Order: sequence, then structure tokens, then C-alpha cells
Amino acid sequence: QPELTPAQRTEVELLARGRADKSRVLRDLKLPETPEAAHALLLRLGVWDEARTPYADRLRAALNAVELPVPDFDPAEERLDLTHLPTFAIDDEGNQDPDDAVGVEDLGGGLTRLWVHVADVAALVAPDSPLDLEARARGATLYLPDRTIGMLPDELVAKAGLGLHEVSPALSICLDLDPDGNAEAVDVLLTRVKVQRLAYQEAQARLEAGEEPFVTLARLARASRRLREGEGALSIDLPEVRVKADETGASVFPLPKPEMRTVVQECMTLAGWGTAIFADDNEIPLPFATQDYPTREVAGDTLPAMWARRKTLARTRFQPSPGPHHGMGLDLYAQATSPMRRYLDLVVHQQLRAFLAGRDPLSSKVMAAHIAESQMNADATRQAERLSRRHHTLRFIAAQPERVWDAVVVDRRGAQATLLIPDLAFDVQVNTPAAPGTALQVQFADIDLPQMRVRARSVLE
Ligand SMILES: [Mg+2]
Repeated sequence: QPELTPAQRTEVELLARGRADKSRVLRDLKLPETPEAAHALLLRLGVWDEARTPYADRLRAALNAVELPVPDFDPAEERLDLTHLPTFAIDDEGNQDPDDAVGVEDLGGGLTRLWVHVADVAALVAPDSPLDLEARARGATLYLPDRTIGMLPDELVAKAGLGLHEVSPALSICLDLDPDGNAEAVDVLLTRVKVQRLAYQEAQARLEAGEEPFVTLARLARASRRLREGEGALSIDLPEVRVKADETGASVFPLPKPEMRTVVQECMTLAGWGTAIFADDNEIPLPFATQDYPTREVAGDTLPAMWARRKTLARTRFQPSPGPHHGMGLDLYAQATSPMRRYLDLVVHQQLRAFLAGRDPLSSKVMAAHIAESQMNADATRQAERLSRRHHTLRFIAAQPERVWDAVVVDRRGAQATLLIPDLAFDVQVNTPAAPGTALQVQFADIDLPQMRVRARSVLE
């Protein structure tokens, strides 16, 4: 009802975005002078539609694309030509810029060479360059349901993304694995590959037809997982979704888990393990990913078991020297496969490329420093992303009031049960004595976007 003037609307907007901490307008209307209260008012007045999310702004996450000049790859740099091998960037349906690709080579005698090719980002982003500094200031690419704000310029992604061009330069990790999964050798080198893009479901279809390299990649991944599990490795693969938002509204799509998705994941793990092995052998400091023992032992792979396990996990800590990763069953590990979207991965590439160029990689001291600096930024970026995903997920829920969702009890707190709706990767508290693992049907009501809360209930129980 209160028709605010333009200047007033903006005043309220600055508060909703967290840029201001007060508002004479809200104060006057007997409304709380809080970002959430300003948000609700803007919705009630029609100034803002339900599509708008204030979380990136509130957390001071960068919403602007990086407008710095991007260097070209050096054509004279010698690279191992692998354009003759079938190579594939296999990703989620709807993905747009590949960081990685996989391939294999039979080496005879039961030995197989696994190739994990990664976008050669460090060839374009040198330590301390304006590109490196801005990427460090962001920590990670911000993937909102309605837009993507890269850690690096769009120009850079367009030129380094694998498979975006007929042939692509890459920084590759190669591991020679015997039938049992033991690595007889690991290498890191600059390459040139011809990559074909496929969604996980499409690679799965090829695996099912017995097509190579899918059949071989699956054999290697299975043997590798069995080895890591033998070393205490345990899973927290809970249901995932794609959250999208556009002109037509919000959408939440369940992410299928074909075997090829698991296989590709294992190839990334092998690549990170090899990278760490390589760095350890050559005394190259990297942001090694470590994880100490969990709070308590939790067995099983059911939803409730994985739900509990995730809560007991020790935090993943990145340090300049190798350390065991309990969750992965590895003695050492480094994330090296997503340099376009994660700053730590880019640092791994910068360190490896420096070594390859016969130069001096950053010392452990500067490494500990850059890890600390980037992580604070990555934390804020990731939180802005998580809040934004929940926002649109609620819009999706609110658009289908009549829908009944399938849920599972994954935890309990008194008379309260935590219900996870897999198709939404969304959980809510609901009164019910149902034991963990119990399948229930739930309906949602009273969605409040500014506060992002909803009331759920077990139906026809
Ligand atoms: Mg990928």
C-alpha cells in the first residue's frame, strides 16, 4: 500500500543488499531495519520480483565479470601431440566449460596408461599477474542459478576450455597402472589433444555398448576405488541437483548417477593423487589437501549413513606439504583438475608449470599465505552460491503447491526428524517418530523467501 518514492525504494534497496544497515522508511513503517525486512517490503511493493537474490551482494562476492586482458597460448612451446587419441570431456548435462578430459593407452603387458588432461590455465595466468590477483580475490567461480560469474575472464575460459576448439592445449597427468591398480609411473607434461564433449548419460550409453575408451576407463576406476576403499576410504555421495533460474522461473533437476559419472570422478581422484606424487617426488610445494580422522566411525552407504558421516568429517585442510586424506584413503592428494573454477587448482598448475619451465615454484611460506588469503574469498563465494541455490529451490517448491515429494529420514533430533527430499537435495525438519531410512511423502507450504524458510509436513502418514 505505501507508495514509496524512487529515492525511498533505493534507500530500502541499499538495505536489502546489505550495503546500508538502516532505513528511515522501514523505521517509519514500524518495520525492522534489517536486510530481510527490506527484502520482504520490496517484494510486497513490487519493486523486486522473486527472481532477485541479495546474497552475493550481502557477502560482498564479486558479481562483475573479470575485465582483464588475456594472453594467448605460446605456439612455439613444445607439447606432446596426442590428437590421435580418442579423448573425452564428460560432464553434467547442461555444463558449459570443460576443465578436464580423459583418455587411455594400452601399453601392453596388462599395463594401461590413464590420461587426465586439464585446461592449461597457468600458461595464461602467471603468479602475481593481474589475472592471478583477481582470481585470488574471488577464490572460485560463482555459479548462480541465473548466471555464472567466473573467477577468470570469459575470454580466458573460451580459449582454454577443453573441447571448445578442434584441438586444445593442456597440462596433463599420466599414470601407468597395472591390472591391480598400482601406479608404476606418473608424469606431468604439456600436451595438445582433440577433445570430444559428452554428458555423463551419453558416455554411459557408450560404456553399455562396450565402446572404448569407456570400457577401459571403467575397469581402471573400479580397481582404483577398491584399492582406496581397502585403505579406509568411505563415501558421502548424496543426491545432487542442478538449480536453474531464467525467464520461465526456477527449476531444480535431479542429477543422475550413472556409473560413468563415478568413473570420471575416480579419474579426477587418480589425477590429483598423481599430481601429489609428482610434487612430493620433486619437492614442489602445493596446496595438498589433507583430512584427519572423523569424529567417530560411521559405517554404511545408505542415505542416513552418508548423512551422519558428513557431519563427523574432519575439515579438509590445505597445506604446503603432503598429508593423509582419511576420507579418500590416500596418503597424499592435491586437487588439480578444476583450475578455471577453483583458485587452489590454479595454484597447483602454476607450481607444476614453474617446475616444468625449470623455474622456482613458490616456497611453502608464500603457499601457506596464498592458501589463507584465497580460502576466505572462496568461503564467501561458496556461501553466496549455497544461499542463492536455496532461494531458487524454494521458488521451485512454491510453484508446485500440490506436489507431493518423496523423502527419507536421514537423522533425528528429539521428536523431530530430518527429512531429505533427494529430487531437491533439500532437507527440512518435521515432527515424526519415523526411524532413519523411512520413506515418507511430504508437502511444503508457507514459503517465505526473504527468510528462506518453509513449513513441511509428512502427508498421509
Ligand atoms: Mg569436467
